[PDB]
Amino acid sequence: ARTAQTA
Amino acid sequence: SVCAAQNCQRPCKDKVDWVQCDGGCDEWFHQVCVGVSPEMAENEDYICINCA
Ligand SMILES: [Zn+2]
Ligand SMILES: [Zn+2]
Repeated sequence: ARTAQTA
Repeated sequence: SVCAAQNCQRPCKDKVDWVQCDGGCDEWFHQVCVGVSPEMAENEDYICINCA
């Protein structure tokens, strides 16, 4: 699905 | 960081992996908090517990 990476 | 899981385990580190529900609610979850792997994330759909 829609993924995201937060830094 | 807090996600939409019932028990968001408050992942506190640099670089956090997120995934969004397809089942309707369209809310975001920490991948860790829902126990899914990046491959499962990018290759198939995710229905959260409420949208299941
Ligand atoms: Zn979380
Ligand atoms: Zn959902």
